[PDB]
Amino acid sequence: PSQMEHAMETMMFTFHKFAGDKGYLTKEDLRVLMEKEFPGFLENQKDPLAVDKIMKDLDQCRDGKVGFQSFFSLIAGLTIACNDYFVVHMK
Amino acid sequence: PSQMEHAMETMMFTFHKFAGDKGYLTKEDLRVLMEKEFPGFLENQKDPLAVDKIMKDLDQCRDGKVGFQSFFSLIAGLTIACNDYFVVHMK
Amino acid sequence: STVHEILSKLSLE
Amino acid sequence: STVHEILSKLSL
Amino acid sequence: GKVTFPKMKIPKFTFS
Repeated sequence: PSQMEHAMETMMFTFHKFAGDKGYLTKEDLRVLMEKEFPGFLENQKDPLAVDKIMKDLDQCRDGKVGFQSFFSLIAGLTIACNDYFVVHMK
Repeated sequence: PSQMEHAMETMMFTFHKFAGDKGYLTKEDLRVLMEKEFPGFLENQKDPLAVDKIMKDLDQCRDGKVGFQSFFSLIAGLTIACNDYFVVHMK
Repeated sequence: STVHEILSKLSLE
Repeated sequence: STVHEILSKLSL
Repeated sequence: GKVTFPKMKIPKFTFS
């Protein structure tokens, strides 16, 4: 498998790891997930409510559930901001 | 770094590896990128213009250039379809 | 490798 | 490792 | 088994 395939499988497997058989994430799943995968990101926001800011606009419908596609829009937003950073600076 | 951070980086770097210094993808770059990164996916499209058709969907500004956000939209579409199939037949 | 397998079963449109 | 670096210089 | 290309719907983060 190519690198991208591995990347994709990883994202897919990470979602299911923290969402469980319920097949979706609650705020708390999301919060744990961010804590295990993006700890420096959270600590650089001096806000005990970052997961709440983030949960808010993932949950367009207010059902407390975040599915895979919404999960992917979170990863998309971060990776995009990292890339912008990267382009402006690191090369 | 985390599994997610690793996966994200490979997505970032894959873009840049095929976008080169110009920082975007032409339909040629896109075609090469999917040939190397998802060959089994192309090898299953009966359509020979399939790359061309993906390019048309991606190229919102119709300037022949595909940037990182568009790129991520591609990976999105692919990863979400995989996950859909995954849930139905595999989980 | 499961993504790799699933990809070869997908199509466009 | 470069993604991890950037993530820590980044905010909502 | 159909692949569509999502026009997201992306949360934004800043600096940079």
